[PDB]
Amino acid sequence: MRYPSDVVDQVFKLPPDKGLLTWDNDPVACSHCARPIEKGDLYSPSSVGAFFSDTRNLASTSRSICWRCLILRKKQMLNGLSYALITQDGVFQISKDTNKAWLFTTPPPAPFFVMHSSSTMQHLCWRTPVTLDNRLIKVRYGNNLFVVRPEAIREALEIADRMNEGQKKWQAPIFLDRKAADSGHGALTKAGREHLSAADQEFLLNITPGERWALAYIMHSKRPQPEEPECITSKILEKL
Amino acid sequence: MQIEVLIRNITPIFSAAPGSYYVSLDGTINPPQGASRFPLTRARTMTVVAETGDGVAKAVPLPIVPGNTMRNLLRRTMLKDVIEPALRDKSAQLSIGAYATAYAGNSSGNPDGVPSSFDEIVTMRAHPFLGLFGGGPRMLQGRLMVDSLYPIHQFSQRIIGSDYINDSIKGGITEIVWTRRNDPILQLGSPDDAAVIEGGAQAANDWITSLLATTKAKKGKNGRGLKAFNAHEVVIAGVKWLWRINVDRPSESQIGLILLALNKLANQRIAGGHAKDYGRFVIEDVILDGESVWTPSGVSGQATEQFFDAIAEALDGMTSSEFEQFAAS
Amino acid sequence: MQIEVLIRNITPIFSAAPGSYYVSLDGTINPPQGASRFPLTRARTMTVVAETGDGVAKAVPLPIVPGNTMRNLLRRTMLKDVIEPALRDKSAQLSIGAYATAYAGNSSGNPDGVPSSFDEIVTMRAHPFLGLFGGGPRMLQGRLMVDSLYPIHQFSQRIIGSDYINDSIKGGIT
Amino acid sequence: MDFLKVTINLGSPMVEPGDLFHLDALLGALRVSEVRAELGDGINPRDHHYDLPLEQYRSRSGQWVFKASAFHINKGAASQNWMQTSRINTAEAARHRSEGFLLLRAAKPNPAGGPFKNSLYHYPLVWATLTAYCVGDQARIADLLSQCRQIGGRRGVGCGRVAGFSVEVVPEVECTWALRAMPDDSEQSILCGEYALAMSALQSPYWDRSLHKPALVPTSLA
DNA sequence: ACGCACGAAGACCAAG
Ligand SMILES: [Zn+2]
Repeated sequence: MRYPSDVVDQVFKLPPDKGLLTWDNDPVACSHCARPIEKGDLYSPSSVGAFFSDTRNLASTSRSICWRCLILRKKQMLNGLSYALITQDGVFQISKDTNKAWLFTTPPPAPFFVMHSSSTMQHLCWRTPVTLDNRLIKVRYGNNLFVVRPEAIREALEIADRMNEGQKKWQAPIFLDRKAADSGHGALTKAGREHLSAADQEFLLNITPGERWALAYIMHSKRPQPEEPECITSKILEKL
Repeated sequence: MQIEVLIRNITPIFSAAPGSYYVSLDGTINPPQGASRFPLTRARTMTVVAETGDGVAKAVPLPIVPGNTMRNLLRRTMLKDVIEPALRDKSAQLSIGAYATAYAGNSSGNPDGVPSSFDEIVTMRAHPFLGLFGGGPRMLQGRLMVDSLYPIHQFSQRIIGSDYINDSIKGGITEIVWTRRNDPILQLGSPDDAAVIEGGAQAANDWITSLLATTKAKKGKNGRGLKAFNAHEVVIAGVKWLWRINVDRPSESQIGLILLALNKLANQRIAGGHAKDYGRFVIEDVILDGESVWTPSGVSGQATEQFFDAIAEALDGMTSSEFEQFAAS
Repeated sequence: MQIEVLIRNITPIFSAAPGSYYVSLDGTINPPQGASRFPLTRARTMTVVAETGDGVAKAVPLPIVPGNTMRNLLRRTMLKDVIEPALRDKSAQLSIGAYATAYAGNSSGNPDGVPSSFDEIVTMRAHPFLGLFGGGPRMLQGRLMVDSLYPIHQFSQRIIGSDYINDSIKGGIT
Repeated sequence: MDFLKVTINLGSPMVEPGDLFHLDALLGALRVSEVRAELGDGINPRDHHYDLPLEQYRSRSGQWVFKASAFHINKGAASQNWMQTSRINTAEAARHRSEGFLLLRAAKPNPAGGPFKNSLYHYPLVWATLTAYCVGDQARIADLLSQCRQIGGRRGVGCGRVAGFSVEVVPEVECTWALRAMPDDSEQSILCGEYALAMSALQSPYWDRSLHKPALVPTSLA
């Protein structure tokens, strides 16, 4: 899998819609997934409407949308892929905290896309870049493009465990917000400020925003136990 | 072309910081759970590193007005004072897309993404107003790069510089203003005061009874009454600020529009607190590439005469079709 | 439009500052614990930057009256003396919710969170009273920018300007 | 033709980059700024941003990358989550609709979506000293960086002002230029540390999603 | 005839 639109024909196996124009000009990328639209490929002109708030994330100004993206842009597809992890095998739901911990500590090997909506409904799937290697996971949370490294997540979890192994009252070394919205997101808490060594503080201050967002779900007083998410592509196909 | 605008605030400036913060009656921010807590809306602060008693510089919160707020303030000044009246003089009418692009840079007029030719880019990035603030479906890069409002303070000397050491303040420049809301029904004192109410005394009695029942239920344990006591942090009045505006390659029209907005800028407020008259200020100095162009009657002089003539000519020949083309509608 | 009103207080002005303060019989605020201390409700003060005779600018406390208090004073005057007499002259009865909204901005503590229609906004903001103060369940922007009550003092010269210097009072006014 | 260490000092906090911030990208932006200043805004930006004083590394498959490492971010303070919004004043919009300036038929605004949508977004601000290593001409790189005023994104709102910069010749043993997005078949010997395969551009602009390729990105830098 | 307008709806885990 190479493009976000590749999930349609590879895990949803949906044939293209009808009434679609056929490109008969010089190739140009899809305005959504940057996929080339060569001669003979089925496309459709852009008709996003006045409620499209993702003009900044458009891959190109070609005003053309491939059929895979047209399938992806359906309301049933948007709602189904709000908290979805699309691997080669199928589509899983990472909405639960345990699923997030499993994904960010024991990721699947194959290429996969990670989606997470920050609101009721958002355009995600055609914006998420593919994660080619599980060591450098690219996560699209709403409008933010996050890079999550599972090794850094594990190291931060170990740092917290060493910090709070003895004290009965568990305290978060770093202030984290699940929405990545608080003005104190990523700042060191007091307990971590005078209970962590210089190296651990330096490591905590030098984590990517995506790692802070992930730890905002995985790092708590009682760490969630990782579990495999349930397959969802059947539900999405049935509702489509 | 650097613009240095020195601003002194007549009234406190209140740029609300996001988040839920609490204060006690003594003024302690985020008190321990033992004492009563009242909500607090702190002023916006930027963590800057400052030499606190020489030694090793440490990070301190510096109260500022965000750069986006002042970018939008300049845009609103331009539109309200020199652009919208100019368009009304021609009886110009703006579509929803053009209006959104002009007032917020929104792309809802044509979100599909429109390709801009090089001739079109030259034509539109040279627009007196739309060139400065880019955006829209084209998402052209604007020529304007405004900075935040940094106060002339001991902690901002690494941002502002040492050019304004005479106007610097050493102490903290924030304060907590306490606000209270009263239930008007609890302040009725006679049937004359309750005459204007449709239910008369019965409506007030029912209101007070329901208030008492709700208060007792909440004390023992939905809906919220009118009584409230809260606080919010504002930057004290009189503090001097330095505002820096820059342009990459301005035409005379764009600089003239900037100077017109600066002349008309004091009529607006900074940040929030419109109800309490927060953000009032007076321009004390406008510096155009190292020379002072500010007079008591506003930006004037021979050194800025070409910009004013150019912007006047651009305004006279201003048409809504330019806005429609920029919005790609 | 800018309205500047000059006010002279016949009787002392007392605006309670929230928070516990203590004073001794002599008159020293927050006295040492050795002496006897008595509860004191201080007048509200606003920290302001004042250019004293030394030429440097320093933050000083200034006894003021809050802008919210003055706003409510204006609103209460308007209602009790202009609007309500007209409503009663034409036999117009407000509901309890409309009464509470006119006197406190909102009829409860929970804003609706739903936008208002454009024509409704234009109608309310052109209203003689609701246009000035606004509020309501759909929190509307009023036209009235009302400020605090700053005494004409040496400490308020940087705020209110220097066109009232003849009325300035040098020493403490508290 | 000469190993260099480019150091940037900030006068204002910059926007912490989500992904790698490449030295060649900044140099290309500054070169395009120069070409705009001489010619105008009608230039094709893609015709001039490769004219940089840096030598190129070419892999077996012909994939080439500029010899300029991604900037190192060392934080002098913890990152600050900066909040910004976007809104159209509904009072002014309603007044303009009434007076005929705005041609809108919709009765109410929709803050959840549409032309009058309120939006809430955040980005992080960091105080940092930018250091990167490159192979190229010291004089021309320093001349290009002389015209640079701001570092990072959100430059329109004044984020990342440059207090100063320095270019220094350093021994190769200190660090390498390979801390960047390398081609897929880049030689292992020249890579510094662990490189994770990912999708990224190898040339500026790195934000163009049609130019993205499977590339080796250093894990200790993203 | 065609573009705009207006409401129902559907993803939903969930802490310090
Ligand atoms: Zn596509």
